[PDB]
Amino acid sequence: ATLKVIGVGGGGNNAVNRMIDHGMNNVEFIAINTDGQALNLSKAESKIQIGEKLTRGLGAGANPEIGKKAAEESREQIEDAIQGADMVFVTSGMGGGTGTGAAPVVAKIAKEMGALTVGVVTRPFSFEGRKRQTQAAAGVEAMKAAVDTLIVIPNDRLLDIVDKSTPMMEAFKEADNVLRQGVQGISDLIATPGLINLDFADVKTIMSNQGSALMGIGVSSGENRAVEAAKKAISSPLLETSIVGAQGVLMNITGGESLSLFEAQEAADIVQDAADEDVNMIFGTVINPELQDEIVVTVIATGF
Ligand SMILES: [Ca+2]
Repeated sequence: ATLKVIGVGGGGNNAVNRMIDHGMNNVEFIAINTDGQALNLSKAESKIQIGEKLTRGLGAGANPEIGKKAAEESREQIEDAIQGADMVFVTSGMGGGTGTGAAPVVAKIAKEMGALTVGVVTRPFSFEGRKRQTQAAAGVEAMKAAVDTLIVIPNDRLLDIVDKSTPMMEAFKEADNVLRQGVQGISDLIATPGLINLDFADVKTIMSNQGSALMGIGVSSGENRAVEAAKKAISSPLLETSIVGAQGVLMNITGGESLSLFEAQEAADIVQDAADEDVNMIFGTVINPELQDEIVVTVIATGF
């Protein structure tokens, strides 16, 4: 299966840049923007400049209707850049002009090309004011009607994981992990045969036409590794949608040869009880003999 990550507008393109520098295998990156200066600095292999005539190579100036229209007018270049993708991740900041207006169009186009379409977007900081927050909300609602699943990261949550001195760049790297480990987690599932297998058709069943979603990875070792890794997978400090209320779950456990049946049940029960609901689970297990005492739990939850 072909996975693509599409950054749209300034925020999304920076997050794509950071992920490219972090280093990501078997994934194609597309950078889409009106801003010609930021595109030139993008590390993505595929770059699409939209709205050249509209903005003369600048950003959309916090006007989301210009973002929308720039993407509508370049829909055939966007189609060509997406063609062949089984799964597309569309990431952008909501609140401004290009991301807020263009991202829902890009996602709509991706979905009617037949790709599984996931959105990962941000809401602006409260200090940016009410109007910015309101434009962002319209953007999230537009995104929600265009994608298969939506992950929303409110930027105000970044204030929950920093101390007074944490560099702004470091804060953003933490927000990046959500998209990056979700992408990496799915990429690993697709490629890796399991003792209890999960493949792309399982990802499609749990994500298709679901609305809100959560994606998480948890790694742990030692005494209560299964339970701790599972708790870390569903921990949502940055997430708008927590695990509570999930009706559909894809869950994978990867461990070494010592991975116990009893442990797998423990981890699966954590996910069942945290959701505080009957969860309808697709469950998988990988035995990676290269691992030692490390356990890795991957969770994708939808159906809210
Ligand atoms: Ca697999």
